[PDB]
Amino acid sequence: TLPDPLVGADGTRVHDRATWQHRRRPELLQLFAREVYGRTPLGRPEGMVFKVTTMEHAALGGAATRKEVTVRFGRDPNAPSMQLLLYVPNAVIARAERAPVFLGLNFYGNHTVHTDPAIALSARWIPAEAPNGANHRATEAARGSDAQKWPVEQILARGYAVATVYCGDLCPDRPDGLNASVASWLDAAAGDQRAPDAWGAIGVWAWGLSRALDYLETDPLVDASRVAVHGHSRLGKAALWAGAQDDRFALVISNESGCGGAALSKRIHGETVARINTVFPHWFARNFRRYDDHEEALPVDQHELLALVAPRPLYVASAEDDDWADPRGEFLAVKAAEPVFRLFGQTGPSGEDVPRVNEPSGGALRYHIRPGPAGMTAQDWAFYLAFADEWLKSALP
Ligand SMILES: [Mg+2]
Ligand SMILES: [Mg+2]
Repeated sequence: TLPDPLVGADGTRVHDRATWQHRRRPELLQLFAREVYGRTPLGRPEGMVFKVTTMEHAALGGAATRKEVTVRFGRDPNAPSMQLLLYVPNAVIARAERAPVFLGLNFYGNHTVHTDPAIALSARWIPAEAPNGANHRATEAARGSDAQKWPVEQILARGYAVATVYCGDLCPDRPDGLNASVASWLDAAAGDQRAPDAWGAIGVWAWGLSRALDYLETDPLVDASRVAVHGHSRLGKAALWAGAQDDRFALVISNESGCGGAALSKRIHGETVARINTVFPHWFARNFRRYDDHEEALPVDQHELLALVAPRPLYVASAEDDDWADPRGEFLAVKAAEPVFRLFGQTGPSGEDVPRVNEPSGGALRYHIRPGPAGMTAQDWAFYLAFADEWLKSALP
């Protein structure tokens, strides 16, 4: 049984956009922070420094300008940093125009999103499952290893820049990774035990996405008011939490984000709260473990995280065979979030059951399910590019 997003914590009905934006949204953001992801301890830190390390105006055979940027989270050269890779379509900037952007984290390093041999190899810890890794270190053989999730050339040909950062720059995806992370520097309390409401990897990954947006605001080649933040699976959990917390993001795409992302936790289908916390104890707050095999006690569910994107366009998508993510749970979260989008005059999927494969449904709140297993395919990206065409042609007032 789901909590109503349009009934406030004190029982009062939310009938208007101002009550939603200025009372209900903060209420919900604090519940997710305390009980699920942990508290984001600060937004933009003082002293952000942006250093363009490489700049090639004829990348991808002339189709793109490629930028690599060190985004340091403080002015001292000893503060932590992340490495941002950016491809911008030369066709747009040759017209004296700023390109809209797709921004998303990657799983195995910037050098894996494209075979482009001029990308810096990540100098960070790489997980064991990464293709062609030599003892947790990037290798030349890993180049383009994950390019099937990154149709860079097609995205650029449709008029969008592509920005990415390796999630492991922010928090290595391993159970001890928070100790080697922004979190270890940022909320570096004198103590050692992680506090019960301290953020984990998803919170730290999300914060990195907002810091990448800070960089895009300074880059004259891109329009930072037209940024679609996207992610696949665990990095899609991060894209949703980033897009919910930071309403600068123009559009939000959740590709098969599953448990603790778009899927309802109270459905108890596929991956559950207990299973995700037991396998990935660093992803959520320790407080989220209160709900292991007790999802009935959750004071929110993930439809309210989706509602936190409203009125900005939100795309939630599933893969038919990806039962672990609970595709029907992701769809029903979209349906339970729709009344908030409707409050703002937007439309969600028509229907009470999962649509047929490869038949997207909904207006600014959109869903599709595609055939096959978990992944981020050319078919997913085709639907996202049409979505962005419709809801990200926003360079006019
Ligand atoms: Mg800009
Ligand atoms: Mg589930």
